Amino acid sequence: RGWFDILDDWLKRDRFVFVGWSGILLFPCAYLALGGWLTGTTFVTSWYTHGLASSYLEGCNFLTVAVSTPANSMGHSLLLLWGPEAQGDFTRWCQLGGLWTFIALHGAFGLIGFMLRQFEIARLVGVRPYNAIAFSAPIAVFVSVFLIYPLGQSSWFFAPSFGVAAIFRFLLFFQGFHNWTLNPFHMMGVAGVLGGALLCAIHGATVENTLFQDGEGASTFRAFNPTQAEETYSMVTANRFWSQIFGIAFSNKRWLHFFMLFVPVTGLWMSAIGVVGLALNLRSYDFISQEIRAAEDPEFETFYTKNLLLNEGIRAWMAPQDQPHENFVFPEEVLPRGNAL
Amino acid sequence: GTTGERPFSDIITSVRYWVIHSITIPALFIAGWLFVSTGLAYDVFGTPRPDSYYAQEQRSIPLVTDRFEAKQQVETFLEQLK
Amino acid sequence: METLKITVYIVVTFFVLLFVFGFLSGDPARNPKRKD
Amino acid sequence: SYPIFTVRWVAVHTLAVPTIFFLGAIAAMQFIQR
Amino acid sequence: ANLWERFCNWVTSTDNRLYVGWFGVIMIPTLLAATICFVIAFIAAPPVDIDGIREPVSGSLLYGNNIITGAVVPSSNAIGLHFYPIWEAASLDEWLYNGGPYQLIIFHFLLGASCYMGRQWELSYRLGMRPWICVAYSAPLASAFAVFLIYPIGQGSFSDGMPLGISGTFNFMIVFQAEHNILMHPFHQLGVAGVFGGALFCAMHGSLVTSSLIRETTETESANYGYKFGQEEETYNIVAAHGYFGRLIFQYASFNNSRSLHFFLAAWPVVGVWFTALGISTMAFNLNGFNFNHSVIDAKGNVINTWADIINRANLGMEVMHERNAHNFPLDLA
Amino acid sequence: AELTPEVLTVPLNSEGKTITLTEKQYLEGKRLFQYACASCHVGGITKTNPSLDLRTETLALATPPRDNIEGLVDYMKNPTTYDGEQEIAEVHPSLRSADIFPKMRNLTEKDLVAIAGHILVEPKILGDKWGGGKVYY
Amino acid sequence: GFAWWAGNARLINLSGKLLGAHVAHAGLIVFWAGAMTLFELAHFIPEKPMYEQGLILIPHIATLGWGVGPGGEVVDTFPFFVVGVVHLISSAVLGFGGVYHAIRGPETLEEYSSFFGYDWKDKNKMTTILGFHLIVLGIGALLLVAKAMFFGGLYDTWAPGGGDVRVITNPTLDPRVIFGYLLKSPFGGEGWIVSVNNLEDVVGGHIWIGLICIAGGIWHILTTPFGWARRAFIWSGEAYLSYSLGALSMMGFIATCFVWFNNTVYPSEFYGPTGPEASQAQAMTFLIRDQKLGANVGSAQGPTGLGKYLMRSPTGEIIFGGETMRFWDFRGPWLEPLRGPNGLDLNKIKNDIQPWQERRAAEYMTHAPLGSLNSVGGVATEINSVNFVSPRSWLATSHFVLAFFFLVGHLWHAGRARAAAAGFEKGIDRESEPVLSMPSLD
Ligand code: CLA
Ligand code: CLA
Ligand code: CLA
Ligand code: CLA
Ligand SMILES: CC1=C(/C=C/C(C)=C/C=C/C(C)=C/C=C/C=C(C)/C=C/C=C(C)/C=C/C2=C(C)CCCC2(C)C)C(C)(C)CCC1
Ligand SMILES: CC1=C(/C=C/C(C)=C/C=C/C(C)=C/C=C/C=C(C)/C=C/C=C(C)/C=C/C2=C(C)CCCC2(C)C)C(C)(C)CCC1
Ligand SMILES: CC1=C(/C=C/C(C)=C/C=C/C(C)=C/C=C/C=C(C)/C=C/C=C(C)/C=C/C2=C(C)CCCC2(C)C)C(C)(C)CCC1
Ligand SMILES: [Cl-]
Ligand SMILES: [Cl-]
Ligand SMILES: [Fe+2]
Repeated sequence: RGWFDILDDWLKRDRFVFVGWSGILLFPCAYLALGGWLTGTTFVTSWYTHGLASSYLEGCNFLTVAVSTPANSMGHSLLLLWGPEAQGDFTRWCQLGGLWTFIALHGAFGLIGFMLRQFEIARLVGVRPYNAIAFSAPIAVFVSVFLIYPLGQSSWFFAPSFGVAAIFRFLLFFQGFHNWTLNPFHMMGVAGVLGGALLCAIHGATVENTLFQDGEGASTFRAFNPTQAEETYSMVTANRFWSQIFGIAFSNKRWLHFFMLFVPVTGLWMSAIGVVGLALNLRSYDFISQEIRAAEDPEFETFYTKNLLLNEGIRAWMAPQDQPHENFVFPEEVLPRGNAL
Repeated sequence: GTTGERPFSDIITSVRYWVIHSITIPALFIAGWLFVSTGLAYDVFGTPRPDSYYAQEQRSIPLVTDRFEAKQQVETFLEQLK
Repeated sequence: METLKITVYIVVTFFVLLFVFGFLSGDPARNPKRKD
Repeated sequence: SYPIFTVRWVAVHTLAVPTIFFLGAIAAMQFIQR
Repeated sequence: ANLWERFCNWVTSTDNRLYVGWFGVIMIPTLLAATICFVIAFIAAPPVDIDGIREPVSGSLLYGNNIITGAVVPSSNAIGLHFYPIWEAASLDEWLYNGGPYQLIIFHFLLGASCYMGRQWELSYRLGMRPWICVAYSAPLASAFAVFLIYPIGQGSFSDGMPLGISGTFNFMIVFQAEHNILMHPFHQLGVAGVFGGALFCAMHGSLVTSSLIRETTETESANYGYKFGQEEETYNIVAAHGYFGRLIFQYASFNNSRSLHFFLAAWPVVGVWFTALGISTMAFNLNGFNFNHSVIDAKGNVINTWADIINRANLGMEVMHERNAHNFPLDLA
Repeated sequence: AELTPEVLTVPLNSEGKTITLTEKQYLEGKRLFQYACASCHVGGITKTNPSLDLRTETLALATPPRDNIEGLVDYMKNPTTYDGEQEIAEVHPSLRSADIFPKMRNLTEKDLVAIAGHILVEPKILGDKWGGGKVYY
Repeated sequence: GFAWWAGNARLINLSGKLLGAHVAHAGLIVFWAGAMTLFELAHFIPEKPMYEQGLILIPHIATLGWGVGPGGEVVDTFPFFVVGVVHLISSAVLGFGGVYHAIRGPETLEEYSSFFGYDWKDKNKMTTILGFHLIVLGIGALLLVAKAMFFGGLYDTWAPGGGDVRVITNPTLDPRVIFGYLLKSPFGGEGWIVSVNNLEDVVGGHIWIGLICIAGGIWHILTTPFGWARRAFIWSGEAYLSYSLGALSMMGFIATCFVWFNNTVYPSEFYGPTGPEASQAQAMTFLIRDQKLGANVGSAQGPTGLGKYLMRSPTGEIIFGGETMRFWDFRGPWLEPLRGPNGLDLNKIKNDIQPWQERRAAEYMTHAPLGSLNSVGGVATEINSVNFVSPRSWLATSHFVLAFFFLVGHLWHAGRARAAAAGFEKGIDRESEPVLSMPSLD
């Protein structure tokens, strides 16, 4: 019982906010990632990295403020406050985009801290660590979108910027440039997310409409005791219902709740993989057979060809302002446009 | 079902709580206000005031285009406003 | 086309009539507890 | 018989104190004119 | 015991492997009609002049499509909101060119799915259950009504309803953004919170219950065999689950009432998807997402771009390219 | 950059005389332009005849030249076609036709100068965006 | 046994408190109608069209013929003030009776007086209350007839010379016309009752409905439900609410489409143009412009091979080209002078378009019902400048939303009424679980 165990004792005391050894990593990094986002969105511009205003101080609202990414000219610099770019000057650090790397990196170690917290609390309390496991999907998404993606590109400039509309722009960038809706790894993530939300709603509704009558009140919430041993709803009646409505139904409450872990977690893992491909412009952009036919046969048209015209629109109309460092000058006459518009 | 800290509902309905925080809460608000009303927020963070995004006859963005000369590039743009 | 239009009109009327009269045939009473 | 200053106390003010400051800063901003 | 009461008794029978019901009497035929027509059209329908400009779009597999690009194509803009049954066409050839099958499918489907909702009410009553599962399913149902019926009504043509195909869906949602800025609409943002949050809470609930399963098996067995269908005892320890999640956050951010927990599970995505269905339904009447284009300007009056202006640039590229032959005048008002 | 008197200085007539608007006049003209003109001329284009814009170079080539306060104030009272060959008061807002265009009823002589001034100043601030259309949004 | 968040359900069997809840809530509706109208008047500038000013109640009064004259121009704002003030005043009286009955009056009425008291399961008393309210509604519908026929008339967008307040001397009574509307298809070119395009049919239909509602009111006072009705329905307060919820939901959807398509009882003069109208006006605008420049609009082939300005509808009518082909069912007072038996008449187009028609088309094209939530007018890609959202979009969207939630409420309360009536709305009896007494499906 030396100093290490006495410190262990203190880190793991039962208090309103559990700390633990994971708290040493989690709490500073989560607080700094969050505080950096609030600081930059209230006070810091994107004028020198992006040519954009991006703070409340400048006139932006909650939907348009962001902490934007560094200039493309920074490459993948860590942009340390003490590094060769900012050289200790806080002001220049902010104007060069140092708060982006600040938030991303502290966020990454924050997520590690949070997942270590999940392991720590599960071991102390005595449960299996499946909540930590499930949280691997949020982590995979974060590192593939916010770190791997920009590391295969030219710079951090092309990572998502931390803002509402900045993220909307990121969605639209991926359509025009990567044709990301066509990517089967995204489609699996879409089915995982929409699949989870369905499972969430259908299971909650089912439980709430197969309840046993365990009190006399019209509010059925009171008739539950957390220490009761008995199930609070009829799996048997739920099973019959869905068997006769839908054809099949859950019969194993363990499989049911495992499946609810499995579906959204697998979806997110799948989308992460596709984004890793897009790090390298390894896109599912085209179907070759379609393009060969369409080039030869001007009367052949599909929703596939129609959407690529839209992509081409997006690229040429947004690129000069979205990539200011490229100095794209597109004369009016070269912009793709359909009739009249 | 408690870990020993004082209940929040007990604290915020207490006279002592509100004697302290009727001062601290408005003082911080006033502090934050002054950070902006004085201009300090601009100088600290480097954020352009409404008259210093461009030079008068300039419609070019002062985009950083060098990694290790970036600091000096920004400074050069800023001096082009005087 | 008129033969078809006629057929479909008859089929729909039939199933709609089944629906309305089915629910008028003491449907409140078709439940497991209180029948009335 | 409660303690005043706790780990809970700190987590609360770590969040609450910068919040009020930032709210005052953002309130002031609604009066900035171009 | 007369012929009619026996039919009534079979229609509403709880002994049928699949419950029929009075709602089922309308649901089964309308769903069979939509399903058969969809399958046949997806495979073999000839190209369809969706936008009324005599520029047919090939949708089916036999005409050079794969699963991803295939679609049953919306009916012609020349038709607008007119009713186009088979018997209004001079021939099936004409009906196929103008997109007749789309109307047949979406109308039979919207009917059958509406009766599916009521079928869910109906069997709950026959079984002695509480009645509101159908309320949960009205969130997806309303979303299908929005993209197949409401949006066509407001824009005046079923040719602007959502196509029945993967890539056609993406076309629909790209064109929608260009014309309504749906991303900057708060009801779509609530939909995202509904489906992201519902995916979250699905994983949370599933991981917390899975985390607190009572040891009932060996390590050579699936843990799932520790639960037997219809056992009376709960299969996990909710107080351990509460004890873990309350420490992961803090005590009062964790449920210990399983009834309020599952009601919450049901309500979050349902309400979020009601709002996003209401988003589509109100953008049908052109009350569009926030517009902050050129909202920030400097002391002289220069525009200072924000991310919303960048959004606007992408929206423009989508606008000017979509239905590239179908506009003769400079505003695309519908 | 700011709204300096040089950018608020615009041509008064064709003789070359100049007038220096105030910031007050510029902002009042912008609000009046929005009130009475923007539904068709947002951003210096013309939604119902896109071949004619409010760009300075276009106004200069109108008959009656309209790149000056005077020509604009006269246009607001008695609009003509671009070659000046016919009066179009009956299809274009004007004081002469304020009976059929009621938003022109409560416009004073000084309001006309303010609207004219905004139209002449704004391309100096916005450049090509003024009258350029959606390419430049 | 209800929680605070379902607290109004505690009123189901307190007829006196429930009465105060209703009357107080009616005070709120009347208050809003009064305060909103005075708000709109304080903000009203008569030089601008109503639809540039965010007005939804002033257009409802103008449409009844008050305060306007030829062409929709406002001549006198005093009728607006009166309508607002009187509503405002009357909410105080409803407020007074509502709070009195909810707080101070007899909690239940059935002991105080056997006439005002009611049991939800009393099918005779219930149909009598329904009968009274039907008679009231019938009177209401006849007050619209009184106004149109005997007290000044209604605004007629179709009147000769740009629209005007006109007295209705010959309302349509022919039931083939009145009920023929109920049997029109809701699809395009038919439009069910939304297609009503003249005031004679509007007024005559309200004669009919007033008589039918009074007829039906007397019927339900004098009868009780036949046994087939007794067996088809649930007879409870919540069940009755659920029936009304479906009814209002249905009515809200209908009203949504009414304000979106109909330009007769929602004159475009007051509400702005319809979507279809504005889109037709654009094609008209550039047809006019190009023909003045010398273009032969009849013979101009557009890029697709269809006419650039003019083409045929699927049944042959000459209609505007481009994407507005979808809107050819549109009919409007500014456009109809150009229509001949085969649709738009090329000889009228070449020779007979008037400046007022040029003006109107230009106005409506630039006031199309498109705009952002923060009220920037136009397509979503438009820059800030024009502060505008059509009253038609505001009214359509709001009432679509309300109609949706009331269908949800219908389903909620209908399902709960059914289950409460059969006795299992609080859940499954563990000792008598129905499924456990059924044979398994396999
Ligand atoms: C004529 C209309 C009407 C009437 C009289 C009732 C009456 C009733 N309802 Mg029903 N209901 C309706 C419409 C109606 N409802 C609709 C349209 C819906 C669908 C949304 C529902 C959904 C519904 C549910 C889910 C439940 C009821 C319940 C009840 C009972 C208790 C209600 C209570 O105490 O609420 C108390 C009131 C509140 C808690 C306030 C609600 C606040 C709302 C949600 C926010 C609205 C604000 C709005 C969006 C604007 C925002 C701006 C901001 C400044 C606030 C009561 C008999 C309960 C029941 O079954 O009892 C038997 C119940 O559980 N209702
Ligand atoms: C239009 C909305 C509306 C209306 C009319 C009512 C009406 C009523 N409610 Mg419900 N209720 C509502 C919304 C509404 N409620 C909402 C939104 C909620 C969710 C929070 C509830 C939750 C709720 C509960 C939990 C209960 C009720 C109950 C009641 C009844 C008795 C309340 C009582 O004793 O007051 C006592 C309150 C006071 C004495 C405080 C003063 C209230 C006054 C009247 C304020 C109005 C001032 C106004 C400016 C007066 C103008 C004066 C002028 C007319 C002369 C009453 C009929 C109770 C009930 O059913 O009884 C069995 C009950 O238990 N309500
Ligand atoms: C539909 C709503 C409604 C209903 C059903 C009732 C029903 C009742 N009220 Mg309440 N009351 C109401 C609204 C309502 N009241 C309003 C709006 C007010 C505010 C003025 C009051 C104020 C009030 C008081 C102060 C008292 C009652 C009492 C009573 C009871 C006896 C009434 C009686 O014998 O008078 C019989 C009828 C008359 C004496 C005269 C009726 C002639 C009326 C006024 C003309 C018709 C009005 C017209 C149809 C609509 C308005 C016109 C407008 C559109 C311009 C009864 C249970 C009494 C009670 O409960 O005591 C225990 C009691 O003391 N009421
Ligand atoms: C608010 C209005 C209202 C309400 C709630 C009621 C309610 C009732 N009436 Mg009354 N009724 C009313 C107005 C009203 N009535 C009026 C104005 C009249 C005069 C014409 C009548 C004449 C009347 C008669 C003659 C009878 C009733 C009866 C009944 C009971 C059974 C109703 C029933 O089964 O309908 C459910 C409807 C059906 C079973 C038939 C469905 C047919 C409809 C039209 C299909 C259309 C569907 C379609 C989607 C709608 C679009 C429009 C359509 C025209 C195309 C019930 C208590 C019965 C009773 O017991 O009397 C004592 C009865 O025999 N009512
Ligand atoms: C970065 C950095 C740092 C740090 C910092 C920090 C840590 C910060 C913090 C900060 C913070 C911490 C902030 C805060 C803020 C907040 C706010 C700003 C809030 C707001 C909110 C609101 C607005 C809300 C409201 C609402 C609504 C709207 C609705 C509902 C209701 C409510 C109420 C919720 C340092 C120093 C290291 C240095 C380096 C850099
Ligand atoms: C029961 C209850 C409730 C409810 C309530 C209610 C709903 C009430 C209402 C009430 C009402 C509803 C009220 C009203 C009022 C009104 C009044 C009081 C009025 C007055 C008026 C005036 C005074 C006027 C004046 C004028 C004139 C004459 C002219 C012009 C100018 C002016 C406007 C100034 C609550 C929820 C709370 C809770 C529980 C209980
Ligand atoms: C005013 C007017 C008019 C007229 C109108 C009228 C004449 C109308 C009527 C209407 C009516 C005449 C209506 C009716 C309706 C009905 C309904 C809405 C129904 C309902 C039904 C139901 C809901 C049922 C249900 C059921 C079944 C099916 C089975 C069993 C169970 C129960 C009973 C639940 C016109 C347009 C000329 C013009 C303008 C103005
Ligand atoms: Cl397209
Ligand atoms: Cl067009
Ligand atoms: Fe569960």
